[PDB]
Amino acid sequence: HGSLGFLPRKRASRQRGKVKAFPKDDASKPVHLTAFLGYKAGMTHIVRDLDRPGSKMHKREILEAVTVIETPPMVVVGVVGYVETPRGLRSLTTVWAEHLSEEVKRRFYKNWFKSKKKAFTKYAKKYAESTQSINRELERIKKYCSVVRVLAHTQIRKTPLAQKKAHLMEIQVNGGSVADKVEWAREHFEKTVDIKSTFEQNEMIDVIGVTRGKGNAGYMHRTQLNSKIYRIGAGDDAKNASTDFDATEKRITPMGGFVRYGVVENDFVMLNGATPGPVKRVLTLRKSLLTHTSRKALEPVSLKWIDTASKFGHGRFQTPAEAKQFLGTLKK
Amino acid sequence: HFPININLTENGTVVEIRNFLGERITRVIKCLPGVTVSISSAVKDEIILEGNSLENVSQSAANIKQICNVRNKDIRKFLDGIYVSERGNIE
Amino acid sequence: MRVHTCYFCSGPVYPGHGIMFVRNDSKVFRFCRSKCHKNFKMKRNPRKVAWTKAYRKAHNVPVRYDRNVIATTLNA
Amino acid sequence: ASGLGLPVQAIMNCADNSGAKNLYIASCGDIVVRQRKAWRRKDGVYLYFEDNAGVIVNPKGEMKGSAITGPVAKECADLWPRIASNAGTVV
Amino acid sequence: QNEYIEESIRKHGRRFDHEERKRKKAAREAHDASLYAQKTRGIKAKLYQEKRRKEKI
Amino acid sequence: ALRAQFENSNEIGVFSNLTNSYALVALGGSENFYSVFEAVPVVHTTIGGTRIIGRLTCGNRKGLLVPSSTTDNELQHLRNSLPDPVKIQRVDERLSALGNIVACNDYVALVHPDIERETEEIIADVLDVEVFRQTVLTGSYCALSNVAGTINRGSDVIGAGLVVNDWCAFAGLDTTATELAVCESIFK
RNA sequence: AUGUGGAACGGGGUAUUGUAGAUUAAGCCUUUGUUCCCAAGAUUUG
RNA sequence: UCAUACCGAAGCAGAAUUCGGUAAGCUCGUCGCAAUGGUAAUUCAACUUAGUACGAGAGGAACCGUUGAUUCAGAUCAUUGGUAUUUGCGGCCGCGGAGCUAUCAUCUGCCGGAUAACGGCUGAACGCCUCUAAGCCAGAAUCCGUGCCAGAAAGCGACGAUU
RNA sequence: AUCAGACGAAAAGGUGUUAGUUCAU
Repeated sequence: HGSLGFLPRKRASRQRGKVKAFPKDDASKPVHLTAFLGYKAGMTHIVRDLDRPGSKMHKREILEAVTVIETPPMVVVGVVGYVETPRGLRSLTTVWAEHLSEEVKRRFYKNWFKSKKKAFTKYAKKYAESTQSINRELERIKKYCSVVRVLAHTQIRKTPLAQKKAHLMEIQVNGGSVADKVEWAREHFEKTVDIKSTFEQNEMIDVIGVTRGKGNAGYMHRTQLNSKIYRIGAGDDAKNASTDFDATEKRITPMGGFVRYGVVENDFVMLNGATPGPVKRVLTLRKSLLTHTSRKALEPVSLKWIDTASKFGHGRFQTPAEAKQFLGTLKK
Repeated sequence: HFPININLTENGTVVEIRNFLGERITRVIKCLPGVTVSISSAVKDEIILEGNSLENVSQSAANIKQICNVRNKDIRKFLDGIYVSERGNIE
Repeated sequence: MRVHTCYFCSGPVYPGHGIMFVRNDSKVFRFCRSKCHKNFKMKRNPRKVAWTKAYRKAHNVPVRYDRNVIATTLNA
Repeated sequence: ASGLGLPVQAIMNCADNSGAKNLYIASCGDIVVRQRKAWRRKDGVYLYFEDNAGVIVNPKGEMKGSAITGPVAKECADLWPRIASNAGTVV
Repeated sequence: QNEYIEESIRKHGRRFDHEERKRKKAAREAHDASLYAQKTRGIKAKLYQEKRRKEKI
Repeated sequence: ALRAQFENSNEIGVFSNLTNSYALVALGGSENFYSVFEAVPVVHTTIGGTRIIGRLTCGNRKGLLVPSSTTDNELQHLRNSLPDPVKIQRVDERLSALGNIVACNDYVALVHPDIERETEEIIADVLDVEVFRQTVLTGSYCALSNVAGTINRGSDVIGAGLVVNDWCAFAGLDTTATELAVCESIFK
């Protein structure tokens, strides 16, 4: 409790991470996304040569105890227009999607089954019946706006979680003009967004999230800083855990699933440190507010070997396939 | 002992000073608007700044002199530095 | 990048996992699991435990780097 | 001394007569006979091992152990006369 | 210093504008002294007044 | 022995295993000192985290038998960087200071007294020399050149203080000038 | 609050200890397996 | 206000620094905005820089990168050691997976201006000069911003359904 | 006044003013 800033330490109400401060944008910057909702797939120590001129580990093999985040693609079904006012930053209007997925419709509700599935139905009528009204809303946004964000939601069904309400949160469309921001939002409407496009594996990411409660330590929304990305592995990619050095094919998921999380079947990212919250918890990955110019972010990442052993218990083999031939024929 | 290297950029708008008494960090000074700085070939290591605003020229000269200041060194012993030599009307 | 062999469990020793011990006689011992390290500490005979592969069974020049050599190594 | 690359208090094997498998500390020839981190020599070289393997040696050069495993570092042997007696071969 | 300072002065010398600035600063020193006499506070104010009175007398 | 830049430490010879054709160099340290160490295949590799070839590679122009305690992958990279005639052998011996315990010059391999005959032959085979087990820092105390001058500011480690090539030698920045001249006379 | 419906087990996987066995997720994963209940039960709400 | 951050003065050769101050840092919802507070880190180093400006030389420059040592906070149990109601297991022991915890582990941790001291440039009074009376400034671990932490239970906006 | 004023360190200093007086040129 030394840090007076956190005192009085009280648990964050919203489990989902909140992007309180988006990075500054400019017209020259292309329209793109900063914050990406994700889940704590797990964490695993992986070896990597440390390429840093002037460092004492310069071109030296060092094991990197790091963390892997489950990041399913990002479907966007809404846009918000924020207009700057003397009182503050006010939302001019919200334009959701003509067709909303079941998951995002579950978010608006507390339960899906008891209700008569009436979430945004009459809206879906006026959107389809009168597209010109939506055009006026977009026209109103373009003429009067400085900040434009999108109401993108997660696909829970792709994730191995009992969660069914799609986690939704505004993401600024940084770059370009407001009209250009709206044009990109309108064309990417009702479309998924992959985190691999958002982060180039070398860009600077400050992960924000809510930590794990303890029997007011825990459920604290805390913004981690200086956690560089090393690999955005795809779910369909069977070579994500097998880099150039370790060409032996393997999946980031340890055999028998991650510890207290499950298996990973979607896009995942790679970063060091520890993220606030245990496995299978909602996390937000956003671009850094400040352009961190330290050589830790500047240095290229050439990961040497991913580990996938049975972290639960004591795993002596990272993948079953090699252990089949390495160890003798089983009695079965 | 160590000669000072002067580089002109943006038609003399930006002046870079390097190797100032062995310094490995280059000092960059931006001149005020309406003032152009050039290196005169008549006198070696001579910089001539011409402009229409006398105050801007004087401020630019003071900034250049302040940038090339000896720190933690004897003024009497170490006399290296950049100072204004002469000033007057262009025409 | 070479996978070491466990001294007790006679299994592969991945980086990070396991325990590595150095003896006074310049001997390096690797354990694939904490149980193997505990067994080695307890002076358990590797041939006396059927879990180890040693009991079950009993019951360096460098070359010039080349593309063809790498291909031959990949084939092997 | 009779004539710190790794993190503080790292598990360093006492190569000296102490013979500890992993004693709290580190860089080779720094005492510390060996370490995971490279000991950047002033002559532009390095010195390290697979993990921390720092032998027991007092700051005054009177090494606690006189049975340094393998060859002790020549810089360590020169800095610590007992380390030279610990291992006749000075690395 | 001393012999070294004299040798440096004979060989290199010193900036003449600094001497002109020092003379200009000398005039500013008189203005600063008047300002300092009006800016001294606490015990320093009594010490400055005592020093000024002693210098005047 | 020509004085080479080695910063504070005078043991440039331990850092770099100078030789006519296998002048192994120093890596992971001062850039200026490492360049002087390179100045004859400059094998500047931190094999096993140790780039002190003159203290960990028993050999000469014909090749340096680096200790097997050093990483094989880095040694293989050093061998690839080194010329093909220079054989980077592995000295699997208790004395990990191959260069510093064995003065494996090209003409004669002054191996460590603690080093076994097979280890002595390995250093001799790498440097194409005759194995001779002698004290056990023969490489450090005696320059490995194909005059017992106390190199490195009077230090008893002459070879460690001043590197000796097969046809030349390289002293440290702070190495004794008289010893370096003596090493030059010994190395002709 | 009638279907990836969930909840349970039957488990598998799983590592543990340990000399293979049992627990086998309990905050390890997971189930083309099974049954149960339920297109709820009330309350609040202009 | 001991050190330190900042500079000024002093031979202060440089290192080593000292002193001077400045400086208290140490209806039901769904999704957002931020009035207001606390508070971005925090204490210091060495190598590189340069093994050199200075300096007879040696010892050692500003700035740069690196290695860091911390405190505190932020995390997590992957690495890490245990605790461990798998109290699970084999023979009361031998221990223990998961989970959690750690100066017991692995780790991550700020900002740009205003200016203070402080020294200015230019420029009156005092045809000039003159940190200054007009102006333009440089310059601080300070302050303010900033970032983070909350969120006006009696703040607000957008959007959905609506007995 | 960048502590006014308004309702003892206090004596004095002020490149602090306001009115200025007197005396020198």
